[PDB]
Amino acid sequence: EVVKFMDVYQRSYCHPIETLVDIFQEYPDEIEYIFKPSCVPLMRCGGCCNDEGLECVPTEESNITMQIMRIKPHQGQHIGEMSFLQHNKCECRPK
Amino acid sequence: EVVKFMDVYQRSYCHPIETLVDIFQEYPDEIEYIFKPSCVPLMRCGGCCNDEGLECVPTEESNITMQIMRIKPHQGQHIGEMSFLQHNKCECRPK
Amino acid sequence: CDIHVLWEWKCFED
Repeated sequence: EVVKFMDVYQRSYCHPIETLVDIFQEYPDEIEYIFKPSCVPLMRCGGCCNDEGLECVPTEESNITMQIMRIKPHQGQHIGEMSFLQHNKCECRPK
Repeated sequence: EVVKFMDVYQRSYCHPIETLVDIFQEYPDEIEYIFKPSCVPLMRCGGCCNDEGLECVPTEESNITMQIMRIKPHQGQHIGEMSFLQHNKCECRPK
Repeated sequence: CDIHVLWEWKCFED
């Protein structure tokens, strides 16, 4: 009934984690239109480092392409490819 | 090579997801402390409702207890049990 | 026990 220390420390240490990201956040110049879904799942560096002076940053990145819907009012439905940045590897590095 | 629309949509939609949360955000009366690890993995609602009229919110919760290292000035390193709120169910409701 | 890398338990007990 209690998660042991090493299991929590290892699971929370800096690594790529599935993160749900609003598309407007990735692409704030696109906030004029409406997307469906409005957010996408991306692998992004997350978690903590052994020390507050370190930050979890990507050391390998790639693009991932997804099928997304976009509309403008009183205007046709579109479906097309949209690309997003993913993090493939992360490490704890000085800030 | 391209993630398909229905796969993106289902994976992005409001639901409990492993989220990395800083302990200070969960224990604001202990911001005098240093924790190791400094963040914990918790199940929390995330994702989108694909209606700007709606927000993703917890509808069922529970606790989980984890072993965390704790230190503060005039104290040495301790290990102790800390409880955290988890989200078991989420739904899209008006904002 | 360099701080840039994930640790083993020995790094904490000591």
